[PDB]
Amino acid sequence: EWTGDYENIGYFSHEVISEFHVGQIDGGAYFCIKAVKADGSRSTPLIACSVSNESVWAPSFKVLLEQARYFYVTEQSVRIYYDHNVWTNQPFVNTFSTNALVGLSSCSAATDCFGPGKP
Amino acid sequence: EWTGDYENIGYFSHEVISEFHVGQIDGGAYFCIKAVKADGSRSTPLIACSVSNESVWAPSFKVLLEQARYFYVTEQSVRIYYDHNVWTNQPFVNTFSTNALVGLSSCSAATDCFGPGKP
Amino acid sequence: EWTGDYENIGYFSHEVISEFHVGQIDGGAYFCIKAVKADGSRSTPLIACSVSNESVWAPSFKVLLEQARYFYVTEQSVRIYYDHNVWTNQPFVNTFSTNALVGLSSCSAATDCFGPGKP
Amino acid sequence: NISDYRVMTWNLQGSSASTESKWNINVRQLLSGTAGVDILMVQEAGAIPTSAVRTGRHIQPFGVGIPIDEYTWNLGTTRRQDIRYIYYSPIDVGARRVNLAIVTRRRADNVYVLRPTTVASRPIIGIGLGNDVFLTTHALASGGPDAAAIVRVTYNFFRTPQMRHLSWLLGGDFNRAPDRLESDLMTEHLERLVTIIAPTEPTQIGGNILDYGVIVDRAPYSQRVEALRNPQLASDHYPVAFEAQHC
Amino acid sequence: EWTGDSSINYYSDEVISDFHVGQFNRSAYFCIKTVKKSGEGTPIIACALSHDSKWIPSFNIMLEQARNFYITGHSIRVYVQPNVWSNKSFIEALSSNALVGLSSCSTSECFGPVK
Amino acid sequence: EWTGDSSINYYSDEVISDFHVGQFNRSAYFCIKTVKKSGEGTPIIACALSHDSKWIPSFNIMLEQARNFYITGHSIRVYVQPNVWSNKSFIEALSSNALVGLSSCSTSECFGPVKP
Amino acid sequence: IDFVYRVDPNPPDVIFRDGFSLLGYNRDLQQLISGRSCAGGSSDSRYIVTTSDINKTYAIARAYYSHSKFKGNLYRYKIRADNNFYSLTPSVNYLESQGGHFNAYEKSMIRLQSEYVSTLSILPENIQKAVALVYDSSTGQIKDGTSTINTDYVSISSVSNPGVIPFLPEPQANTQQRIDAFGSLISSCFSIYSVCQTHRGQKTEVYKMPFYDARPVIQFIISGN
Repeated sequence: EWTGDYENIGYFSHEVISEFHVGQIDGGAYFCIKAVKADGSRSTPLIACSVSNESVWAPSFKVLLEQARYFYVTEQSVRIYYDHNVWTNQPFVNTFSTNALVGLSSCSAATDCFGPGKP
Repeated sequence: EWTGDYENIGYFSHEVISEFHVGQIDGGAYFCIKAVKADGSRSTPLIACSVSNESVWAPSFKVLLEQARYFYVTEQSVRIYYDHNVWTNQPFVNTFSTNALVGLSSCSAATDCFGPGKP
Repeated sequence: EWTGDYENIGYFSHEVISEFHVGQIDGGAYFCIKAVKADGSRSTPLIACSVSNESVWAPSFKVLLEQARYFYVTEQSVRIYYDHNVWTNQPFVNTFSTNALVGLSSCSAATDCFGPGKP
Repeated sequence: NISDYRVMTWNLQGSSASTESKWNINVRQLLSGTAGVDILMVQEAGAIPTSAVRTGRHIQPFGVGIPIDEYTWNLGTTRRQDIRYIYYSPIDVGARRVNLAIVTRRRADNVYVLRPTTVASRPIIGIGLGNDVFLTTHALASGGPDAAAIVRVTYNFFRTPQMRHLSWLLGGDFNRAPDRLESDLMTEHLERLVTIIAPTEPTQIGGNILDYGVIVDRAPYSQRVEALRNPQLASDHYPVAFEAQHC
Repeated sequence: EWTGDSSINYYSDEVISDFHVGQFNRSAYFCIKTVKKSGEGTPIIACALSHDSKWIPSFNIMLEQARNFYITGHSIRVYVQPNVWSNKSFIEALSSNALVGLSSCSTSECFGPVK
Repeated sequence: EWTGDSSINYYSDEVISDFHVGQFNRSAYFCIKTVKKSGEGTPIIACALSHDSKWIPSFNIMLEQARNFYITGHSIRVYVQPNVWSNKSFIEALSSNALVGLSSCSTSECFGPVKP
Repeated sequence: IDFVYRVDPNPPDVIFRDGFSLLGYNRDLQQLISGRSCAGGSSDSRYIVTTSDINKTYAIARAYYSHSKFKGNLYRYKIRADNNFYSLTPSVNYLESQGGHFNAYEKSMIRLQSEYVSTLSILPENIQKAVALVYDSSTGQIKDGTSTINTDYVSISSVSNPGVIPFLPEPQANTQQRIDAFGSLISSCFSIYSVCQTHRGQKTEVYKMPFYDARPVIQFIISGN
């Protein structure tokens, strides 16, 4: 497992974290971030969550929490890596999404972002 | 357990955290927040507490405590989820609430509020 | 061993952290920084990473994160101490560098930087 | 440069022996506060606020040898330090009708004394802070035939090569409407060199549109400064202020 | 135990002016000196230790909140329990009080277990 | 056995000018170089190892407080115990002292234990 | 500190004739440090903030060249600091002695920005050099370009005035107000529209920099994380 295993982990580039949510599900803490295009274009808002007691991406939970927070308050453009179809809870998967936060990268280059990328 | 069970977790939207308190009860750190509508639309200030040791909502203590302390310096509009009738200690209830802080969502535009809602 | 070996640990002075990346690799929590010369001189990055649960440079991961997160949001002059040929994962070697973030020193402009240095 | 200071003219328009009271009340209401006037261009003042201290420092002076005082009038109390600097010329201490003065917020680095090419006239004071020169004047109430002359002398005095970089604005009572002044400036081919700033509403109870400013054009951001009338204090009169246009 | 038992007394409308950090004995301790914003008052000194006292679980949260209420000059209400520390050199130097609660004080009412 | 002991020295009216973090043998050292506020004297350098020295339990708190006093630029008092680290290359490199206490200081008098 | 720097999108031909001008008349030093009177609020600041560190100029340039909405050529202008330039800490100390509170959220940027504010509009004779900053989009690197030298600059010897800003308005209560910032914790007074951009009646139409509250960002580094 790794954040840049493209064939599996997707990513949206030049996004901005516009909304932050924190809570608890099934005895584990979790946070969700909503992202929209920084360019001002239109795309269905990406929703990336990360439960701390579920999935294989829990060891990085806190590491992804203090970063997603910083990219929220700053509104800095951010590439947001995610793994599709990770969360199973239907009430959870409906309000938020089945995406899982697996990586956050700074795209302050206006062309591409530092980090793994599909070739 | 989840902060969108709706069948229990009740939310107040477009709140703003006005007062912050920290202390210790029964061998456990607790923090409590008082929220008032940013649009002075009155409403008995909402007081939501959270104890690290007691209650089911323990694993999301330091995750909520560090998000009630970030939504307080910003004075940003916020949706607050609480679990009504959680705390049993009569001296604790008589001063703050029976409410237990379970979720802290960012709100924006005077409309919408990232997070589990109820239609 | 030690960050200021000067025998195994190299150090680029008067850098600025322009790109930040976080994620997980092999059940851990890695974070990478892209260091560029302040006055656009070298024109090549200084990609340096730090994995939480692997290498001899692991016990100083968190301490190196909180400070990197300080040299990126402020972009002050920083002397980065890196260890070459630490990462074996070939895709990680390809998108990132083999360098391992070992030390972060504060540069007080001028031509001097606090920390170990070659004589 | 010239647009950094909040300047205002404040002609008195004498009201049957109210000089001390009008001075104290009006100019201490005007100068005080956050929006207080930095350089106040009081003309035809005459008397003194009766609270101006003596023992001003020696003056050479420069160019013309009439001494100029530097009265250090403290607006605030002992605890506060709200002292001003009134540069005043004792041209006529027995008439107190045409005697000019300038009250500023900080000590003037330079002071000036210039008169028109006609000998009989009596100079329009003017001080200067660094590179910004604020000149105070007084014209004749019989139509003001010497306004064009005083602009002409100010230009040919500040066109000297060692004084070319200095920015200057001229304010006071000109006793002539701005339109005639710009008309006979266009007649004299001095169109694009000096700008005339005046409010769009009359400045006197009699409908006069006097009491405006003329500013050197080559001064940076000279178009920024515009002359507008203050809000209605309703004190039977009012002065003009040269504010800065909002960007 | 609780921040609003009765043995814990509070001082309201206080601002954290001085912050001290150190290590007493196998445990890290932090102390705050709070003075009245209006003035004319004796500064109150409150200390907390990581591994000593019944107030061990709340050491980290109180340290973080005392740093936060010292960064901002917001008026706070400091709760202290006297006579918690016994090392006479420690009481002579800093205080004998124990930081057990911090609350935000809006004009008039403060937020906390008032008694 | 305390920040205010007689062995521990302290400097007053000082500001943290330079910062450094790193790893020394399974540990996460952090060093601070502080100088007098206006200016005088030689700069004083203090370090703190994560898993080495009696001052192990107070590493995280001192790191956080040193970062807080470094970002703010507050005039503080630094407590140091001389001759604590024994590697001699650490000693030529940064210092031999050990950070044992940080106190926020003020105009004339200021907080913290004081020698008689 | 002599030779402070300012980032301006206008070409050297404009700033070597007009120069930098004051944006208004607000002399408060509590609204300029938090940026509520510079570009993000009622912009009427009676100051022209200029950085003394050469690295802050690159931080400002990188904050404007990384939004994909800004089209223009930035120039770093070197300005000789005469007796009208004041550091922000000597005046903050005086305002605290008079009974004003500057919280750590503001003292932590008075240090970061390294401001040296000018109380009067910058003369074209104070600007010595203008260095074009070219942004290689493929590399994402900002580098120095043609360093033009002003022929109007007057080479007198002067240093920034050490002391308190004269006529500083009396402090207010501890409001704990918004601290406007942009880029890598750069003060909103360093932005393009924090100075008069109406040169000779013409208005410079460039991107309006979006500002963010810095208190969460400072609470994010001053408190570990």
